[PDB]
Amino acid sequence: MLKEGAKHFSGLEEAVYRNIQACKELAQTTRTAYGPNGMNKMVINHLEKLFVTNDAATILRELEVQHPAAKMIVMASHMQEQEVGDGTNFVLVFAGALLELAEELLRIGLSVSEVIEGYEIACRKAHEILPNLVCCSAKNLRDIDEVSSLLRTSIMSKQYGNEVFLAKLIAQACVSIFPDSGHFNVDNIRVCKILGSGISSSSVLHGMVFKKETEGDVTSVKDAKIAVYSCPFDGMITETKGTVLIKTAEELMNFSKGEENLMDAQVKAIADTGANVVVTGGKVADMALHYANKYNIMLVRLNSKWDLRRLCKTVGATALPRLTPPVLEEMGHCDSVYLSEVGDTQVVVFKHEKEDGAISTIVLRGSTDNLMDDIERAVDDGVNTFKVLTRDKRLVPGGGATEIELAKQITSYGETCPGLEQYAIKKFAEAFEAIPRALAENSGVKANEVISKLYAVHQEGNKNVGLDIEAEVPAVKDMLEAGILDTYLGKYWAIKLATNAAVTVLRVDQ
Amino acid sequence: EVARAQAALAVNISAARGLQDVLRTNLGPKGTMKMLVSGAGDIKLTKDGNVLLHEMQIQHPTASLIAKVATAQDDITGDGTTSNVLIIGELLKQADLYISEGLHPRIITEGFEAAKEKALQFLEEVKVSREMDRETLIDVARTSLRTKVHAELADVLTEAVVDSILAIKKQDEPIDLFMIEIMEMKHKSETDTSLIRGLVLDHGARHPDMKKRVEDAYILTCNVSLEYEKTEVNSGFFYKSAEEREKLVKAERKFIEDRVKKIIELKRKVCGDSDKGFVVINQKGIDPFSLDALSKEGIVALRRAKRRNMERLTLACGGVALNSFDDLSPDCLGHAGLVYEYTLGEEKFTFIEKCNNPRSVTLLIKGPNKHTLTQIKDAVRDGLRAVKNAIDDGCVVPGAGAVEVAMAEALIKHKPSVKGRAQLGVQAFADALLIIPKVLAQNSGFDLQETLVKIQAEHSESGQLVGVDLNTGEPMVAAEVGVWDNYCVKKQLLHSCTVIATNILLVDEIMRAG
Amino acid sequence: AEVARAQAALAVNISAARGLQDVLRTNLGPKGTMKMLVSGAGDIKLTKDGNVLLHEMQIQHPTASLIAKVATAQDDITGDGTTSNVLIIGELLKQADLYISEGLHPRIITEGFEAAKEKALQFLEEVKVSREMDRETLIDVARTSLRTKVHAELADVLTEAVVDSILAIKKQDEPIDLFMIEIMEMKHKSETDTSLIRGLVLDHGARHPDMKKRVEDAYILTCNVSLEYEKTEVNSGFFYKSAEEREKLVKAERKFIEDRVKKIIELKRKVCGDSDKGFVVINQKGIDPFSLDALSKEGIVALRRAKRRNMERLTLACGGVALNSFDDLSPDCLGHAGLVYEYTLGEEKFTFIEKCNNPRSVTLLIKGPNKHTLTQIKDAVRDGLRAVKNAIDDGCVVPGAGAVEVAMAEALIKHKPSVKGRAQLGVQAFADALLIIPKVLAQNSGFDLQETLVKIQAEHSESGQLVGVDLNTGEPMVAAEVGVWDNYCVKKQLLHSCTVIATNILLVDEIMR
Repeated sequence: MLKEGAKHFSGLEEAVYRNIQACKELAQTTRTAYGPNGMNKMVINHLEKLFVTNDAATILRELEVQHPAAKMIVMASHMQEQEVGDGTNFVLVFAGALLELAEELLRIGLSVSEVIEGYEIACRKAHEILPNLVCCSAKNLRDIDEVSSLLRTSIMSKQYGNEVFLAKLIAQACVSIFPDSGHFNVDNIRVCKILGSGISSSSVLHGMVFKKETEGDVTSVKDAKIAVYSCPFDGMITETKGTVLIKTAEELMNFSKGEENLMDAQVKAIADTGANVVVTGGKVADMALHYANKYNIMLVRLNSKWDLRRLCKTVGATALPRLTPPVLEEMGHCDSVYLSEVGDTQVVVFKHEKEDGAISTIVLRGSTDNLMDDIERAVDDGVNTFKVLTRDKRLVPGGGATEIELAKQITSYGETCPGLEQYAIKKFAEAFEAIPRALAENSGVKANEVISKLYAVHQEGNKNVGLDIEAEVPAVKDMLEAGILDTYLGKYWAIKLATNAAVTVLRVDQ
Repeated sequence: EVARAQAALAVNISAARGLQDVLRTNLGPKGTMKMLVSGAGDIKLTKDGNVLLHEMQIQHPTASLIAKVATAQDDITGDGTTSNVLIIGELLKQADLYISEGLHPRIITEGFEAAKEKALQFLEEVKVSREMDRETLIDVARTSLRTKVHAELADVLTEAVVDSILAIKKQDEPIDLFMIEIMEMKHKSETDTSLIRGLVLDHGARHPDMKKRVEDAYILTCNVSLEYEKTEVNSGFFYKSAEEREKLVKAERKFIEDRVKKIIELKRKVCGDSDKGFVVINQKGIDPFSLDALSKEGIVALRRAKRRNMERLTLACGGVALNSFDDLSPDCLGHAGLVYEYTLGEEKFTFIEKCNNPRSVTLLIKGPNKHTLTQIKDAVRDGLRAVKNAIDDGCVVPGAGAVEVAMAEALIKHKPSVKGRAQLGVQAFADALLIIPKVLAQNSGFDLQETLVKIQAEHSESGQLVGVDLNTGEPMVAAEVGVWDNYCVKKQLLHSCTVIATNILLVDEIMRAG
Repeated sequence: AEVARAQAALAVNISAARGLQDVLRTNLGPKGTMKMLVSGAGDIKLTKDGNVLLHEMQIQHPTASLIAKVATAQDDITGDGTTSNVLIIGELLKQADLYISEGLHPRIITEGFEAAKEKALQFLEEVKVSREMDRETLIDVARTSLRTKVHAELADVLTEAVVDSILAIKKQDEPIDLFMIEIMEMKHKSETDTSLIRGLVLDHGARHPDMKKRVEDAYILTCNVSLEYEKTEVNSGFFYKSAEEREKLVKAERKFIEDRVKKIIELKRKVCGDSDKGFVVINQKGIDPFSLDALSKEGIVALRRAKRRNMERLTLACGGVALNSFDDLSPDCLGHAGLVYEYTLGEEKFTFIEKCNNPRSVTLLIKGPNKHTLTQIKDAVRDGLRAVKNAIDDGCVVPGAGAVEVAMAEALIKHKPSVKGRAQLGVQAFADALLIIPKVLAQNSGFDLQETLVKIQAEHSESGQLVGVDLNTGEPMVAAEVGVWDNYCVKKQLLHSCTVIATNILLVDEIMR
């Protein structure tokens, strides 16, 4: 500077060059991602485990950048994560690709502000021709093949080895309880990891799955409303210790008598109030167990933080610390409570049957919890792509098969308009080309060959490429007729948010 | 330890010169949005000249000085503060060339004085009377918002801003200082801005759907608590014995009971039918028990509203704010013609609109709760201050650097005072102005000299304030398009620029101070 | 090797060019100052004359070569104005910088200079007015032309003298002097002085008791080599290297001497009678004592030490033709000068020839005992003779001392072009370049440089007046009424030479090492 005021870390040379090179580094984790891939990115964070992901949301939040230009796009990606599932990766690569292309424009003698203008135009034309790239759509949501084709694309983006089993499984276990036409819930479906057994041994269970073992008798009543307490037992009286063992012998008699009579009252209050399944995140003593056998209450030994969380969202529950008798107020929408072993481990099964506020669970079985964390990305994106809130989801060619189509239309259109805008319009075509480049890099061959041979076949609306040997040399595969389809809504928000993100960040200079 | 004489002037010019760069890429709609993470590390989205100076960390005396004078301008107009810096910078540059050849600072100053008088009289000549119609308010509203946001989102905020000013005529204020309540809504898009006539409330009832359409609303705004639970208190702290605290718990709960009862008696006395509703807005809780009883009677009771909601209600509705309930006549309570509850996002906002005796309008901005929703807040802020000026003055000129070339042309030709002493500052004053139009051309990608010769010639032939069409960066008549500027914008760049310049110009020492 | 491209590279050129002109800014008018120049050869040259200062030694740059090249062109044609040239080029660049630095092209500024310049040549044709070629009018131009070169006192002595040199033409009007240059230099009592001697003066002379001091009918025969050796036109060898050799050289000089003197006494008798008119002989080498006795007695005026430079001039002045031998020559082909007289001043002898048949040679006699004075007064004469020479040839002369500069600037009126504005940048820069000439007089004098200039613009508004900054007080005035006018040639050749140079500087955007 020339000033000992006016703080900036961007501006001049650093806006034009440094910001773009940073966007480029974030978006390197998604030029190995999106559709067919074998990439795995390991990220640690002292979580006492290894975290394996090929999803943009977890990669992005971990990674901190000190520049507003790179930091801003992470928010746009999260926005597309809420409204839709898979395509999160596609949002960041697009914004990041467009920005590399942009800097080249700046070099020649073109101004920032027209280039900014020409993207808004290109984004509007691309969306306008987008529902004219619908080639296939669902009509029934209770039919497993029409739902699974959609699911498949989310799963694919993760690994290209787990596409077939999972895509069937989710549709089988239901995310079609809701009409998905005005209303859909995604906190009334979780992905619940059950350690043990293989991942083709991943199963269908309906309603809330909690891993913790069941103790005592089990209920099967319809008067069973859920009461949730984080800690309702710790010993009803805490000791102090004066002989550094007990305080002391006659007192130890009283400490035990008072625990057993207070726990009797507490557990009888639960029994009376209509709570016939109590979730204990505390500790089940013999005294507490002895009471719940008499009243006929299903008892859940232990809970961890993760298990408590799903009860408060789904039930409309609160998790109260207790050692003084309480009453119902957690309530529940669950009538039936059954008991069924998943993984050869005793699992607590909640169910009721309804459309709205109805529950389902894609439950998994896996060798380790790491293998289950990646699978989970595939599955949670597969629930979030379901949300469109129609039953005709207007499926457009998944897998990046749309991308070349958009690019061809846009480059021609660019020619027609005059001025400086058009160059940005052309660049806007070559940003879509990012997706065919990343699929080429994993496939094992250069960019020149794939983009040219997709262009060669003209208007197709099917063409995209895999990880295969078919994916390399003739560089032609059918991803309309392989049942690789994605939803119109998922591609819409991906392109929309990414164009908005690229324009705001290209403006900065402070 | 001192910078004296040439060394003192050198420090000011160098700073102005780096700054100028920044706040030209904020100038007009063709300027560029800016963010700070350089102010504190957190993510701000801002596109106003004053505001951006505060958010950063300014240690430089010349940058700081420009920020202080900026503060006054920002209050009155909220536009032209992107411009303030630009005119200051060039104004210094001109001076510097003469000094370096061999010129005294003081002769420069004198010719500034002469410059300022003529320049202000030019505003008076050239001003064009406008109406006070909607159409004419639309065009002050749209161009000012266009400065502070995009073109797309700005056109949405244009509608909201203009209906408010028409309503403020009804109160017969010639100013704005109310109808500036900005309220935020939770949404998944920002391309909506809705106008709500009366007020909006942050939270509604904790029990949904009590009577979420109120035909005839009698608003008691209270603020005493109807919930205080079962907690053991005495004077609001623990006391030595259990029992002493308890005794107060009974009387406190009992007090609450009677106040909830007064709502039941009040509905008969004011209402008498369920053909009329009754509105309660409590800024403090209400028991879940109390809501069911009230609800069947056909009363909507609101819990956890703010102190800002309460003051606004008392003005607009004609309401009262009381620390009691009791049995009060409808003469005391305010009335609103309509109440509707609109649930959107994760938080539901009860609207209390079509108030009788209003003086507050709420401009309800929907947005995702990112920094973008803060960006339309500060765009909307200065767009209200803009259309305020149109009501202040009678006359609004076509802008886009149309005004500024016209004023510069008038100075170059004759000596305004007829002396050579004045003349040396006068050249300097005229070229300083030219920065504003030429630079709109620069952002766009159209050479700056070419627009100066054209724009100036077309003034001469016509007598039209021909301006710049921003997007091409080529000239066009600023009147038709709607790129306009108030009397107050072009007045306040002029006053700020002169005063700020003459105190930095007239330095001769800068010596450090504890 | 290294290469500088684009506007960065152009900066390197213009910043240097501006800096040379800044140093030389000190000079111009008589309210300017001499600059001391020492090359690598010793000696103090005290010169304010820009052409002398550029050639003898100057700051290294690539633009150092350009300011000298145009100085070279200017001096050769006109022979004034080489100080003047420097300052306008500079000020042109300054203006051109502001626009390129904004984010503009060097080349558009350049094209606008060509348009701007063309209007200004045409401006000269109007503003000029015919003035006399009579002696006193040329005093008023001579006074001014001398003042832009050198200091006030030095300017005053030379005014009258320089006018009488150039007036003694045959109505032969040229821009420059070719043969009216004669430099004679003298270390004398008068510290600084210049004396007018009309006609060609000879470097030294011989004198004898019997010689004719005043000669009223001089038939010149111009000879070269020598009375030491017969049949020569270039000198013969010597013998003295041994003891024996000395004696021989002297002895056979008797034969050589004896053959020569005869020719001359027989020619004298045809032309003059016995002694009834006078006879002049030009020895350009030694004159032997034996021959000095005979020639002197006879009525023949011998002259000792003349130049090859005297020899050329003498031939034009007398109408005679050169001979390089001392021999007989026909009366016809001898020149006539109607007066020859020898003034012996100091330790030198100046023999004059007066009543020149054809005057295209005149002599100025430089006094100055000191080296520091001689260099000041002598170098003013040369640029002075050629300055006034331009005025006599020129039929029209232009008002002077920044009179025309301020007029041209205002007329050329901003916002007159509208073509693209490429012309507008140039015509605007060129306005401020001209106004350097006010500015540097004002700098030299009391008050601030622009403070005096705005009063000139104001007075210029009143028509019927050309107003500039005086050379002798630095105040506004009607230049015309005081008499301070400058020749046309300076003012015409200035425009052509300033525009081209500074045009090329902006065209350079690649400078290779």
